[PDB]
Amino acid sequence: VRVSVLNDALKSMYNAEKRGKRQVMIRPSSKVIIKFLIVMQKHGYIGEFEYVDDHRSGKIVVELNGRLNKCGVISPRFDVGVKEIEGWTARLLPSRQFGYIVLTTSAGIMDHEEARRKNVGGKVLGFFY
Amino acid sequence: GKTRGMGAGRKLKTHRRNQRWADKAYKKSHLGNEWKKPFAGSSHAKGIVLEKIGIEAKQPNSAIRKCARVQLVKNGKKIAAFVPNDGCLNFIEENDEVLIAGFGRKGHAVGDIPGVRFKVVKVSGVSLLALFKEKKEKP
Amino acid sequence: TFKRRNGGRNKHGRGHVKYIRCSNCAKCCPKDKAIKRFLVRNIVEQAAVRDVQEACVHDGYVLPKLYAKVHHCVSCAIHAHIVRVRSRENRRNREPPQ
Amino acid sequence: GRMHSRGKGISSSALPYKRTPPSWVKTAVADVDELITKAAKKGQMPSQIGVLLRDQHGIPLVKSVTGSKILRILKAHGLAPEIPEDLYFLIKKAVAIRKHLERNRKDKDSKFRLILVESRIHRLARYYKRTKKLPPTWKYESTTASTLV
RNA sequence: UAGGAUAGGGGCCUACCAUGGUGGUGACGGGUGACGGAGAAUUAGGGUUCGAUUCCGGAGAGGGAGCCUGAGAAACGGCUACCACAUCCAAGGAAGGCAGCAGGCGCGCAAAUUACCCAAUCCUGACACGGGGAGGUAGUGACAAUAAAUAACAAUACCGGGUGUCUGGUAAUUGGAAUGAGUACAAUCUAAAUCCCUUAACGAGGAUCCAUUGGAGGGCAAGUCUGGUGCCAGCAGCCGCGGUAAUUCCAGCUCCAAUAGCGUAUAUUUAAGUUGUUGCAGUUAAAAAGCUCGUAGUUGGACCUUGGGCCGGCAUCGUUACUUUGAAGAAAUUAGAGUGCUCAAAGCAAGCCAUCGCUCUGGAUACAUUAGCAUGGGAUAACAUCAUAGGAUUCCAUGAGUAAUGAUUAAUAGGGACAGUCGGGGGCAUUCGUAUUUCAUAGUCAGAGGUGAAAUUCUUGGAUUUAUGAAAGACGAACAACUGCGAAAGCAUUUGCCAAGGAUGUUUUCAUUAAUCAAGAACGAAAGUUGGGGGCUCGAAGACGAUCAGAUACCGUCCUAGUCUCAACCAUAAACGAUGCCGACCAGGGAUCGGCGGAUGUUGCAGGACUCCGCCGGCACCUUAUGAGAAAUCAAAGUCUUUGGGUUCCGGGGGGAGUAUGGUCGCAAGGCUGAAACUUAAAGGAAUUGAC
Ligand SMILES: [K+]
Ligand SMILES: [K+]
Ligand SMILES: [K+]
Ligand SMILES: [Mg+2]
Ligand SMILES: [Mg+2]
Ligand SMILES: [Mg+2]
Ligand SMILES: [Mg+2]
Ligand SMILES: [Mg+2]
Ligand SMILES: [Mg+2]
Ligand SMILES: [Mg+2]
Ligand SMILES: [Mg+2]
Ligand SMILES: [Mg+2]
Ligand SMILES: [Mg+2]
Ligand SMILES: [Mg+2]
Ligand SMILES: [Mg+2]
Ligand SMILES: [Mg+2]
Ligand SMILES: [Mg+2]
Ligand SMILES: [Mg+2]
Ligand SMILES: [Mg+2]
Ligand SMILES: [Mg+2]
Ligand SMILES: [Mg+2]
Ligand SMILES: [Mg+2]
Ligand SMILES: [Mg+2]
Ligand SMILES: [Mg+2]
Ligand SMILES: [Mg+2]
Ligand SMILES: [Mg+2]
Ligand SMILES: [Mg+2]
Ligand SMILES: [Mg+2]
Ligand SMILES: [Mg+2]
Ligand SMILES: [Mg+2]
Ligand SMILES: [Mg+2]
Ligand SMILES: [Mg+2]
Repeated sequence: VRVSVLNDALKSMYNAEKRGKRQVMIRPSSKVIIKFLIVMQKHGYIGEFEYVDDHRSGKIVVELNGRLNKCGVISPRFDVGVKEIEGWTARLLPSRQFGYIVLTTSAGIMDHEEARRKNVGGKVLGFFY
Repeated sequence: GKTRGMGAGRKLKTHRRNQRWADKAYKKSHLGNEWKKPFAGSSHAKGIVLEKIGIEAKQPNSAIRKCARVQLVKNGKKIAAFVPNDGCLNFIEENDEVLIAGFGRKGHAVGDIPGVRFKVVKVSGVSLLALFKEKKEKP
Repeated sequence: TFKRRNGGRNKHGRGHVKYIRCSNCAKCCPKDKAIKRFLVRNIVEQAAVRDVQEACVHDGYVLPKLYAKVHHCVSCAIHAHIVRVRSRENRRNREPPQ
Repeated sequence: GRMHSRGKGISSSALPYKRTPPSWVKTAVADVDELITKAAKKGQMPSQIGVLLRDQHGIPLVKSVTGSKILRILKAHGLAPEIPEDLYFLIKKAVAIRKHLERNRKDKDSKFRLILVESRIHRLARYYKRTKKLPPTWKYESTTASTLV
């Protein structure tokens, strides 16, 4: 059964990205999916995306710009403090120069650099680079 | 495939605990049978030369390996120990005092010698190497 | 090493299929696996039809046909040249000859 | 897919986006309420009351015209059945299967279907107990089940 | 519950009463070559292994038990008894406890002096003062570890590189200088001695003041040198070497690696992504349970603050996980700041004007899982709380108000209902068919049968063959398909009945009810077992004929159990797609089955048959990677070092072996669970070239 809609969204988006598609459809939508997409768009890895209200769960149509190499969730959502971020950076990321890890801290959903800025920890949602 | 739940620590721990037994080395060490070997978990041992024997080397080799049937003094078991360094069978006599060691493969036959896992290191309190190189004489 | 995708038979979506018996050796072979042919021939051949034509009482008698569906096991079919051994690339060719 | 099969069929209904009832519906809430209550008096049930409303009386969806579901309406009026409809029909089917299987002891395919339907009955009963829709002392007794239906 | 006892709580014990307490979240029981911890080794990270030993806690004084004194002991360098040892003895008795220091025996692969002293650190006593095998000092000590000699320079002779000069290298050649290993006055060290540090005098040329341990085929740096041996002796961790020319054995020379260190054996860390949480595998290499149901466990759709800018009191409260900050946190060890012990491993010292002293000299700081305590955060998660209002808010001692009155939507999640269908899905009864065998009637006469060829067998009493008819049992051809149904096994003549099911259609209903599943259950080809019936054909066992060197086989004929059925057992198959189930995404194409929507123009007849388009569901098929893979190949076996959707089972080189034994189910045959000793360097998968 659909146990993690975030994984389905990220996997469909990555599969469409590898095939050179310019748009991708994500169903069902959710607030955490929207926040993850907002972070990715703010850092400049995707472009426009619009939520469509189907009165049941909503869909998302996302516009790709070819800049996204990989994006994927981490399951189960392990708990990381501020001192463990570096370790996870050495595991999920290509290099220390770029890449991003998404954390769902109690201050919201953000990237790992912002979490270090605010000195807060939380669980790991996924990653993208 | 694997159980990836965050609440599934017990399942993973128990599964690994069960599956460690298929390991050859782990099962060898944790079954406790290593104490029933002649050395009983000792690096060396001491013994009495019961007799001097020769064993034909396994095919395709062709030679006679000068071994020695000895009896350990710590438990009374009878084992065959190799005698290297040609001419060193002469130094060994009957009912003599020898120090035996493993052959090198940790309880496995070494070389073409059929079923020999020990080698003679000392005889009558003198090393075979010293007698072989004429550094020492048998007392 | 799997020589054939279908395993040498024609079974999909079912578990059991009743067998038949080879017409030469009477060996039980699954119905779909057996080499089945339908042979239709004159009762009397060309050397005989001429001599039976005038011997027939009336000219309106059409010569009767005979129809037989025969089944062969793989061994009998190969030994009788019903089906030969084909090359690796020609094995997949399911097109009937002519 | 199906809980007790290998099917993957997806046939179902598709409610319209417009939640408001259509303009041509000129039936007041009182008429719909009286019709539902009369049907419940006539031994009907919510699933087979909704279809009667949809077909004969031109009511596309009860939740639109009256603003509430059929079961909620019946419970507010106090005419709701003591047993939920789905459990009632599952129990009826199991009773029929047992009645047939009593005389056919070699029909070892209806025994398997009986096991399946009893498993579904028990799962539904457990769910209805968890939400206090059934008495906590409720229990599915096969011998006396037929008396219930 | 009430007492007793204890310093005190308490079934700690007594009387009475009740039937409770723990357990697949592993109780109970067993093993430990198990004292626990701080810690040790190796460590990219995670980890694996160890932890008798000097710091903390516990326990013991040969093995158990009992006790006195005392503030403190169930004390043993205290007593009493028993058991086991063992000591004198005048044979009546007496005295014992090194797992304290040293030493001895024994055990072993395995561990030093029966030395000196209270000088230091501290402890104890009436005590400044005695004492201390605690502790320190010397002796042995290649456990481990730090620094570091065994020669440097010039000339001459020889040989190289930038006719010539310079540079650079070798000579048991020639010179001089330098020095400590050693020896020793002496002082210093020290409780007293000794070692070190310092230093008179002596002390190096083959500077004999003499470097060793392993190797020289590959892995792996170094010889196809010489002599010996001749599948012998031997070497060889693995591959391998030696059979008269040995680069591998025995030696010489030469060379290589490490160097005052090296070799060997065991244990285990890495290597090992060959234990895989990070991070392995399961079509064919070992490894998906025959199939489905199913509790515990694990895992579970979406939805509810955003705009908002700025920037001492006083309550009474959903609970947690997570995350931040704080506190408390033994030292030693580890990381780490300072510091020139001559350096270093170390130590916690010291440094400076050249003092009748100073720097208040320093003697930092982290980490320290988990559990516990406290502060802030509320994103992500778990629990119950959610519509009979039994709801919230008012008035009425020192009943009327009251409000926005209170219910998220209905998942291309699931269940149930309904409608027309669909299927070789199931049970019961019933109907039909040719063939086979048997029998009955009738006809003719010489062979029939079977074989590569024959015989065993039948036959003038008529075999084989022909026609008619009856009976019996089994079996359902052709139609029949890269077609259908079923959880799988499996299911194929007609008709009636009975219950069930998928898919499709739906503006019907409920509202998370779900996925997978230890334990526990249904069903499970064929063969097999217990009885009853039936018993045509075929046919394990058996017999005979034939072939053959032989034939307990393949080929012929006759046949028993069986093959069919009813009531019970078994629980296995190449039970196969050698591919567990659920979910999402990612190429194209045509055909086909079921349902539905539309168009279409023909039927000796709206609808049915046919044609065209589309949607959902299913069995498959074809082409191609831009994918994967050891490849065969796979549109899933793809979306994997750019590794993580959920969940069950299961593999760890080949044998021994699915064997032994225990447990358990079965009437039995057997099924489920299931080792070890020992042996072995390969076994195996896919593809390639030859040979056959
Ligand atoms: K075939
Ligand atoms: K007490
Ligand atoms: K006292
Ligand atoms: Mg083959
Ligand atoms: Mg099917
Ligand atoms: Mg089958
Ligand atoms: Mg009391
Ligand atoms: Mg009592
Ligand atoms: Mg112990
Ligand atoms: Mg300890
Ligand atoms: Mg000690
Ligand atoms: Mg202690
Ligand atoms: Mg004690
Ligand atoms: Mg003792
Ligand atoms: Mg005592
Ligand atoms: Mg003592
Ligand atoms: Mg004591
Ligand atoms: Mg030692
Ligand atoms: Mg040599
Ligand atoms: Mg080399
Ligand atoms: Mg030679
Ligand atoms: Mg592996
Ligand atoms: Mg195989
Ligand atoms: Mg296999
Ligand atoms: Mg299977
Ligand atoms: Mg959720
Ligand atoms: Mg038929
Ligand atoms: Mg069909
Ligand atoms: Mg089970
Ligand atoms: Mg099996
Ligand atoms: Mg169709
Ligand atoms: Mg194995």
